[PDB]
Amino acid sequence: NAGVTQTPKFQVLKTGQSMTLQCAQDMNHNSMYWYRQDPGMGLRLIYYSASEGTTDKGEVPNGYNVSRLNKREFSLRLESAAPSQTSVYFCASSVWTGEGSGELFFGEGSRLTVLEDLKNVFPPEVAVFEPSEAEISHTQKATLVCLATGFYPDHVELSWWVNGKEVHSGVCTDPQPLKEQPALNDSRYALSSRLRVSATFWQNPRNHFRCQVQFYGLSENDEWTQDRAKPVTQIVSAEAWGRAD
Amino acid sequence: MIQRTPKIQVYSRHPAENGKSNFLNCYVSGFHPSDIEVDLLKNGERIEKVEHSDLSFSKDWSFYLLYYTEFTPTEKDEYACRVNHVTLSQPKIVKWDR
Amino acid sequence: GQNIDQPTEMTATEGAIVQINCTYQTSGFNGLFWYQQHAGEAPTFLSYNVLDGLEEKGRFSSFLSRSKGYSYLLLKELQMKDSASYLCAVKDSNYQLIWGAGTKLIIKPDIQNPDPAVYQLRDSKSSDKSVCLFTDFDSQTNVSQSKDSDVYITDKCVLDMRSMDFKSNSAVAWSNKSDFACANAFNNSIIPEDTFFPSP
Amino acid sequence: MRTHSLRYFRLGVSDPIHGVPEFISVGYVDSHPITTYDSVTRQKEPRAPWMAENLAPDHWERYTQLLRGWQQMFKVELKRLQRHYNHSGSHTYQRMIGCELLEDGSTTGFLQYAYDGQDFLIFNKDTLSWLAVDNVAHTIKQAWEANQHELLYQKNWLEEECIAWLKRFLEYGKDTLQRTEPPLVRVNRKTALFCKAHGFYPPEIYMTWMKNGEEIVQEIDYGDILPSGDGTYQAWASIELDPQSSNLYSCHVEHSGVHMVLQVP
Ligand code: NA
Ligand code: NA
Repeated sequence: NAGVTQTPKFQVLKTGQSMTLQCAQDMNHNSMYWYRQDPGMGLRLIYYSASEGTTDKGEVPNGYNVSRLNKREFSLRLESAAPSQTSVYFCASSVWTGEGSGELFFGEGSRLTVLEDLKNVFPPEVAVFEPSEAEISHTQKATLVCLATGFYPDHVELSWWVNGKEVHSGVCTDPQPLKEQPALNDSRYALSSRLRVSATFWQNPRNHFRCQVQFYGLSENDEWTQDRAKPVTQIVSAEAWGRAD
Repeated sequence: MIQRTPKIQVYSRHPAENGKSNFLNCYVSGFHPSDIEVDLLKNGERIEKVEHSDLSFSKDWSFYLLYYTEFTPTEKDEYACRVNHVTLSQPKIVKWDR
Repeated sequence: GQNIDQPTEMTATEGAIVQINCTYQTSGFNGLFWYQQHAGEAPTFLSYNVLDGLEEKGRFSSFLSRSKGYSYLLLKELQMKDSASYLCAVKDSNYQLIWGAGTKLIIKPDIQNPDPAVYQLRDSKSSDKSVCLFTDFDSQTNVSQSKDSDVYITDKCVLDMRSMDFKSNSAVAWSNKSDFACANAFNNSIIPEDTFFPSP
Repeated sequence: MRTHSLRYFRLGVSDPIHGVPEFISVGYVDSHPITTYDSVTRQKEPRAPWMAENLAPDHWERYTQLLRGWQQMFKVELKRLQRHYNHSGSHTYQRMIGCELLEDGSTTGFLQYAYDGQDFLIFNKDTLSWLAVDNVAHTIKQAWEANQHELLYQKNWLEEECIAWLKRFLEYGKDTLQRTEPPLVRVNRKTALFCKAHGFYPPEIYMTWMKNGEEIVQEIDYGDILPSGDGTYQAWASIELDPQSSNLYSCHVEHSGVHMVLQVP
């Protein structure tokens, strides 16, 4: 009952590196598809598999290959990654194909960024800023801000944690990151998020607040030659406690 | 299960004239299921070089096929079509009658 | 070639109605699909039309005219959770799916009691940044990007305090420059005349 | 033009003897095969030269993939029917879909299935429903009719897409399909009078006997319209002679808008 499961969610690659994306479906579907989604255009089919035991090219097959391993699994292979293959990849499946009315069921998506050099990969700096006293007395509400700044590529997940539990109510995180230098093609990114609570909740001194950013970056097998720390996948966080006043 | 026996018709492409090259046809139709064996016979012997269309489908779900061979009819030569199907306990032979 | 066209972006107000248009020119037609795609998420199926007319499904209806090569997706009683992209797609004569580029639907919340203000948040001992929050303004206000390259300004964001059934817009500005002050952080935006600036 | 039709057949066999394909699919325009696919070649291929010459390799490649999917679907469906019938051994499953463009400009469209060569399910694209012949078909009817959108899709394909394909193929093959080869007709004495026609195209022809200017349907023997092998057809009709009284017999042939009478003296 998982539907379509594809991995990985994020991946950074150097030009020329190999990569396999996995996709499995547990719906007993016959047809599977690999799409890429890019800004400003409709989904483009890369390869598809109308049934177990057959595959064929889509609209944009060059630089890719596929394997319909069994009824459930349809893997997508990038043998020599190119910067143009930076994209969000979606696996999809349908009960049959040609059945005119049959819809597609999509996986969660895989975001790939392909770079000529990894020396521009950076994790975020994360800081938390406590609510304005003026806001508290004017509105009886209290807004905390989390800033995740200087990261690259845009492979992050920001979450707020109140008293050890993830929260979503009262939270707004920017849906798109900010380019810190909007003119450069490889600009590092910034992302803001707000958590707003009642003044009474903020003024309890044992309430604990944490903003956490998961960054997806390099792994053990990526080569690193820069003087600064290797920008591996990692979690960066900052915290604040409530303030009695 | 309703199995339908083949209808077998033997005829020449053109009105036959002895000493004039023609084609001998065996049109086998209306049978079900699809497996079938068809031979053209000359004086009782199986003719080696014999063509046939692909299996064809009719609207009523039966099948049909055309077997044919080039020939020149003569006074003495007798031709036939021999067909075997699951509905036939022994092959059926249909002579060419002109 | 075959083409499918839909507007890049549409903006409407919470509670209202919006019609998202999709026009197609294709070689043959075996039906038209609508999908919803929340930011960062997978598309999910909304509707299918292949004969002419209007089909209803909750707050969403989908219309098709084959002779005009036209469909729309109609969303009624708009809610903030309808903020998403909406993708049109048409199967051609050979069952190839031709995808429109998507329409991003932006929904302005209805702010019952606007209280626009610019607040200075508390410094963090671990950061050199000063941080300013523009908040509680009505949805007609637009937030402009910074004109200074060492000032960063994020676009407005709608937050929902579920417990209090309370929504508010806000945008954040920050910098580590000495001359940065919340009183001037949003000077490149047109902000409400009554925006509250608490004393420094 | 005359009436023309486009139709696609599928055949599945559950336990075929050695060599014989599990699945075959063949398309026709009028009496002419245009396409073919089976589970042995696993390729869709032209069966008429004016199809090969007018459809680019992308067409054959794309429908080859669809047909491999349809082949698997057909096997699953037949496995389900034979389980529900509680049938052992080899059984057949067939599908026929297509459309007609009539001379007067009207259209028809049809889709039906058979099990062991007998009607099983028949689609009504006006009431948007499936007619079931028995309770195995009735179970399938229920499942197919629960997917209202697929019914609407089939109505659109039959009424709009099929007719567009047909018009496209009719133009590709117009030299073959839209030509006329008139029949050569004679009478011979075999006692019965035999009216024989050969060399004609299209195969549609009407031959009958009249007796003193009156038709005698019940007394006339009608031969089949048969392929001659060269792209033309032949046919015949016979009527038995009354040896006790003379009559004015005459054979009447209608083909492609032309009527002819052979009055026998
Ligand atoms: Na490739
Ligand atoms: Na036998």
